[PDB]
Amino acid sequence: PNCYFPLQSYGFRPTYGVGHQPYRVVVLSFELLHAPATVCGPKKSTNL
Amino acid sequence: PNCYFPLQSYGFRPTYGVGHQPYRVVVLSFELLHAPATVCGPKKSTNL
Repeated sequence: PNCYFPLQSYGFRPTYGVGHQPYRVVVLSFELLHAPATVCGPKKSTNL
Repeated sequence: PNCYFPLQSYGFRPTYGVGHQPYRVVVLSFELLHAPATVCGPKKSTNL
């Protein structure tokens, strides 16, 4: 009582509703600044 | 494997959750241009 654990279980079972299903979320946080780039997508280099 | 059918079943049963219930959706796409009109609502024609 009135002394509660901060974190509770995210318990998952194969049979819930869609809103209760175990969604796997990953978030990609681009920077899009202008510092020397490292992760460039494909695109193929043409000549000069 | 890696050869997947584009379209999967929308299987419906009388017992799902509301988010999984068979919602019947119809959309009505008005044009609201100005070409000679055809679908005019009621409104009753008064005289001139």
